[PDB]
Amino acid sequence: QYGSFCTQLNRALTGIAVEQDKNTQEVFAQVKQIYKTPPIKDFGGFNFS
Amino acid sequence: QSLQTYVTQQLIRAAEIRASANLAATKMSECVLGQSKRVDFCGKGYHLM
Amino acid sequence: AYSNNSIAIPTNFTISVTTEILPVSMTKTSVDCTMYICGDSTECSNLLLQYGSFCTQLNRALTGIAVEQDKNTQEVFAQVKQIYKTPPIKDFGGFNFSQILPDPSKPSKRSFIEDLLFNKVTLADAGFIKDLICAQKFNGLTVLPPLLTDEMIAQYTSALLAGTITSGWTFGAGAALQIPFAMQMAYRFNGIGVTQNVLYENQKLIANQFNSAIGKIQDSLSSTASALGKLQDVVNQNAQALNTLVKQLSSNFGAISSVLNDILSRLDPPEAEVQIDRLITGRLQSLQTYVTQQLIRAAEIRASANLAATKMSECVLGQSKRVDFCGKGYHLMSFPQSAPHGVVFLHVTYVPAQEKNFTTAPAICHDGKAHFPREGVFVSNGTHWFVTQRNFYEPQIITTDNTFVSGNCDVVIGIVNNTVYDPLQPELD
Amino acid sequence: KFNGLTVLPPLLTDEMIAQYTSALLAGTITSGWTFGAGAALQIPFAMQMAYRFNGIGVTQNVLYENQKLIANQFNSAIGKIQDSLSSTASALGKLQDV
Amino acid sequence: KKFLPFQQFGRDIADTTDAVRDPQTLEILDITPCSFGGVSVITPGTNTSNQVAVLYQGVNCTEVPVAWRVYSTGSNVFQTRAGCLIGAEHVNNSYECDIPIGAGICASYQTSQSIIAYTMSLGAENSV
Ligand SMILES: *[C@@H]1O[C@H](CO)[C@@H](O[C@@H]2O[C@H](CO)[C@@H](O)[C@H](O)[C@H]2NC(C)=O)[C@H](O)[C@H]1NC(C)=O
Ligand SMILES: *[C@@H]1O[C@H](CO)[C@@H](O[C@@H]2O[C@H](CO)[C@@H](O)[C@H](O)[C@H]2NC(C)=O)[C@H](O)[C@H]1NC(C)=O
Ligand SMILES: *[C@@H]1O[C@H](CO)[C@@H](O[C@@H]2O[C@H](CO)[C@@H](O)[C@H](O)[C@H]2NC(C)=O)[C@H](O)[C@H]1NC(C)=O
Ligand SMILES: *[C@@H]1O[C@H](CO)[C@@H](O[C@@H]2O[C@H](CO)[C@@H](O)[C@H](O)[C@H]2NC(C)=O)[C@H](O)[C@H]1NC(C)=O
Ligand SMILES: *[C@@H]1O[C@H](CO)[C@@H](O)[C@H](O)[C@H]1NC(C)=O
Ligand SMILES: *[C@@H]1O[C@H](CO)[C@@H](O)[C@H](O)[C@H]1NC(C)=O
Ligand SMILES: *[C@@H]1O[C@H](CO)[C@@H](O)[C@H](O)[C@H]1NC(C)=O
Ligand SMILES: *[C@@H]1O[C@H](CO)[C@@H](O)[C@H](O)[C@H]1NC(C)=O
Ligand SMILES: *[C@@H]1O[C@H](CO)[C@@H](O)[C@H](O)[C@H]1NC(C)=O
Repeated sequence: QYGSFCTQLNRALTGIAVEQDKNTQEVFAQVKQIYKTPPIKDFGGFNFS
Repeated sequence: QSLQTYVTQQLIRAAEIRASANLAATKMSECVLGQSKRVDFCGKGYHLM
Repeated sequence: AYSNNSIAIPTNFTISVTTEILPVSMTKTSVDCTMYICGDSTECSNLLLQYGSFCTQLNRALTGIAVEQDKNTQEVFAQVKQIYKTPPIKDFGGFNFSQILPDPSKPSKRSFIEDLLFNKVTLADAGFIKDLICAQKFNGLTVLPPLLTDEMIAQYTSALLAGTITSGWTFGAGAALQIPFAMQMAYRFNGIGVTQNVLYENQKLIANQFNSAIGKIQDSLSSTASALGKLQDVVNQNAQALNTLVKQLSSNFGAISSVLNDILSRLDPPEAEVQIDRLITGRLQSLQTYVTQQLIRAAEIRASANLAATKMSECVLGQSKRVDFCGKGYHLMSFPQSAPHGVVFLHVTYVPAQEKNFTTAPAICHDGKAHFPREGVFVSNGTHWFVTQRNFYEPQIITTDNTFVSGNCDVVIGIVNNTVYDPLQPELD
Repeated sequence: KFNGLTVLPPLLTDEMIAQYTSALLAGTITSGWTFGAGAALQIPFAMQMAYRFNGIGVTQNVLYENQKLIANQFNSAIGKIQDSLSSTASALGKLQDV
Repeated sequence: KKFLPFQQFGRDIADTTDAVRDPQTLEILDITPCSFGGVSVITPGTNTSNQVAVLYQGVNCTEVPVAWRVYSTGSNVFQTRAGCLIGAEHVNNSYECDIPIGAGICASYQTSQSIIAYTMSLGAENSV
């Protein structure tokens, strides 16, 4: 007898849930080739291990 | 009534997280993929990498 | 292929044009309580006065949103306060701007691409003096017209383009100062680290690439459908919310009927009150939900509008150096266009290609002295040594005018032997 | 969970994110800032640091004559980061709050 | 509307009747709501003068005379895309906007003083 309160609530929560994955995609997917570092580590004396 | 309170506060928190995620995306794009000249955007001192 | 004495340098380049869409504003709406809740009923109104000031608050909230919209548009577009014009003669060095400049043969002087954009998006509720439209409107719901018509925003955009292409970045700092277009482009290469004689010797090539890129934008826009999703989403969300608000007038909330005139035309007052009160509670709750969600959406749109204002100031009126702020590549310049409820930027960018392999060294030992490059890098063609600039392969002999001396050659790791040619001695030779 | 409440899993697992991060570091240290503008172009590391001093107004001369000093300071700084992280507790307050 | 012989009403999305059949002469009548809208009062400051103009929003002018009434005598009634404006006179010049009325129209208080309504101006014109 109250109509559409529950479709509204579910709709809101779904919107939030999708926005989360959008956030992560934006932050991390800045490249679209997966580079690798060479096996030899002659970086001039700096050390990234 | 309890559900409505829950959903409203969740929407506000989601907005805050979105703002923070946009900031993090900008820092990834400008401090990591380049060399920044904006002061104190990427640490205290003169930025190298 | 990392190695400790190998470098790769590009030999050619490419001019790239890309697009970016941003929302700016949304639709202004107004709702009246005493009509939405107690339509045309005095008993209901006297019953509603017992809640005090809910309805005044609701109206204040909605008015605040409505004004903020016009503020948004004003900030984004009104960056100039003289209406520049482009000359009748179009000797722009070989570049062709025909598809983005205004067109007089239309009632609204919009360009070609702005027409495509205005046909792609299916707006509703234009608001001007007057379908779900009337069904909605008949219950206290109204739509207001914006302050800046659609023919003024086009004038603003055409002013910005005319200024940009006739004067450069000078009109954003003072009075507009003219300068030929080719020399403007030479300046904009010195901006990204490429010597300026590279343009004067590849001028036709660059012009052709720019024109072709614009053509591709044109057809890609004229064909594909889902380019402008970001704006359509705004429209859809507003329509949906308003629709559900109207539907909520059919519910009982526990009374005998959802029609107020039936409750009034059957029962006597002392029992009609018990029912009308239930209706009032339900409908009041419905308005509060509507208004809250509208406030949150308005906040989102404001954030996006501030971003668009920043991009206008920094990408169009100047040359940006922040990475990926105005496209992918090294930024050269940008152009604005208007779309229903938002803006579209076209970013022109430089991208290197055609790279090759060389061997390199950090310094040169000549006579117990170490020479370093003033600007550029040392490369080896296999047998000989040259200096070059870092972004475009162009080799030159090593002399004492493009290198400087510092110290002896006992401490640098990886220094090589060669000869450094003195320009004056051959004159004295 | 037993009253209508559920939690959904994220789309990107925790190994995909690590792959992305390793890609970014490998590109940065092998090619510089070029992989963010186009193709990746290789260049020795010491020369890339010389460029990055020219970026802040110090002559590139200064690096080549002070290379081991700089390398040692960088290594020591990384060491302090790791142990200070391995000791103190409240470094990551910002995330725990969420 | 072509009510089929067995039908009697027509309803709305909000459950309101919007067509009906006359119970004696069996013919179909549409029902439409009467007119409504807001009322906006445009005023310079009270410190400057005690005169005002009135805007009836979204209402074609004719229906204002149909339905205080010491103004609707007019002599300066004017029709804008935002509604029907009463108590202000139309000029042909263009100035910069002072009080925003809407749809590209603004109003101000100037010269023997009165309230004028005009089309706002974007700025001076210039050719490089
Ligand atoms: C380069 O990689 C690391 C760091 O320099 C060295 O391996 C370890 O690194 C820790 C870091 O605190 C240091 O204590 C030591 O140098 C190493 N620890 C142990 C237990 O061996 C590595 O030796 C460095 N050098 C090379 C050639 O890789
Ligand atoms: C520069 O030389 C390197 C080394 O020869 C080239 O990298 C090699 O390319 C071939 C062809 O794709 C591969 O089969 C080898 O595996 C690569 N070597 C390594 C270590 O990965 C590189 O292609 C050359 N640069 C250009 C622009 O051609
Ligand atoms: C700039 O490009 C436009 C293309 O959009 C050129 O206009 C076309 O010119 C050809 C040449 O005869 C005509 O066949 C087309 O019908 C024209 N298109 C339109 C839409 O008018 C224009 O000529 C170019 N500028 C210059 C100076 O040549
Ligand atoms: C740089 O790239 C351009 C584009 O590929 C080369 O110019 C093109 O050459 C091909 C074949 O001659 C043709 O498409 C045209 O002559 C050019 N294209 C355009 C759009 O003008 C150019 O030769 C390359 N640079 C060098 C030094 O080879
Ligand atoms: C370039 O290298 C070749 C050997 O591959 C050499 O013969 C030539 O002389 C070099 N360049 C010049 C200008 O001599
Ligand atoms: C580069 O690597 C080679 C590999 O043997 C090494 O001999 C040399 O010292 C390294 N450094 C240079 C060439 O500056
Ligand atoms: C305006 O009102 C009177 C003049 O009518 C004047 O004395 C007063 O100081 C003014 N106040 C303001 C706020 O302008
Ligand atoms: C106003 O109404 C008159 C007749 O009632 C009509 O002729 C006129 O077109 C209307 N104008 C507008 C703007 O609605
Ligand atoms: C003055 O305004 C009237 C209508 O108010 C219009 O018909 C006329 O063309 C205008 N004059 C000029 C010079 O614009």
